Amino acid sequence: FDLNDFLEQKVLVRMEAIINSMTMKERAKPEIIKGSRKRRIAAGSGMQVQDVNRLLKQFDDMQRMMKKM
RNA sequence: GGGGCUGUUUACCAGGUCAGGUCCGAAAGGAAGCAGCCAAGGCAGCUCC
Repeated sequence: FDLNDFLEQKVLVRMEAIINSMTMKERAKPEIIKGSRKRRIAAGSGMQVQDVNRLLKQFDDMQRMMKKM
């Protein structure tokens, strides 16, 4: 379960935008997304870093709930 | 080394375009710009000077 999937699933538009600012690698293997990338991603989807963090936080919880069935 | 070809590779770090998103504006409209793609660079093979 990667960011490509979590994407399938008005505030959800802002979520898309954030994922649409990543690279194929960043989605497939999110854990490689540290400071520098976050910055690029935020500024890229007209967002702020915390919004990216929030998202990533969400995907995590979301993935977590997956690694439990 | 330079030209051409082909394969591969490259988040952001003054190329271009820029979906999505953002910014400014009452609006009409402007602005910056990630991914992508194009280009460009890297690692190589062929080839020409």
